[PDB]
Amino acid sequence: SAKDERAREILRGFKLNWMNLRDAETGKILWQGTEDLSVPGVEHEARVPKKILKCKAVSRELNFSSTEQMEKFRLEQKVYFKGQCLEEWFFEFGFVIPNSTNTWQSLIEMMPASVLTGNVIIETKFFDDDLLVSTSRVRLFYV
Ligand SMILES: O=S(=O)(c1ccc(S(=O)(=O)N(Cc2ccc(Cl)cc2)C2CCCC2)cc1)N(Cc1ccccc1)CC1CCNCC1
Repeated sequence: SAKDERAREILRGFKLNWMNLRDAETGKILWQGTEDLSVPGVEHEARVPKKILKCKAVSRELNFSSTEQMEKFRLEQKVYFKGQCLEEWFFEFGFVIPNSTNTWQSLIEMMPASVLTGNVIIETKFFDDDLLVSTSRVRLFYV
């Protein structure tokens, strides 16, 4: 199918270059990285500071490249605790220019760290509109 082939083309041309999280209130950097966590088929890992769990809101910046044009680039992210979905987040970037590099700022808005750590999976789905480009997993440790 044409839609399957396009999804792979977009996947093929897609790269996450760097990313970070800040406390929304203070603007202070909780975490940053250049590990491409979008990469499917691999269980990624990330160590975040436990104080992030007390933030009312977190500001995330992503920087990505795409060789392919996308009309409605967006993400669905699901927070699993021991295999149980606890929340779902939706973010929309919109139109992506072919061969562009883009910064995307999104705002994200309770068990203790010690219970959560190692038991939280973030499952991220990359879409162009209804077309599923990629599915990726990150296990979180809180330190
Ligand atoms: O601090 S969090 O653990 C968290 C922050 C940021 C992310 S993320 O989506 O921005 N990101 C996952 C991710 C981002 C982009 C991509 Cl492409 C792939 C994966 C990770 C976080 C650590 C490294 C990057 C996921 C989870 N936490 C998620 C959560 C919700 C309910 C119960 C437990 C945990 C964020 C909330 C923020 C508001 N205050 C309460 C916690």
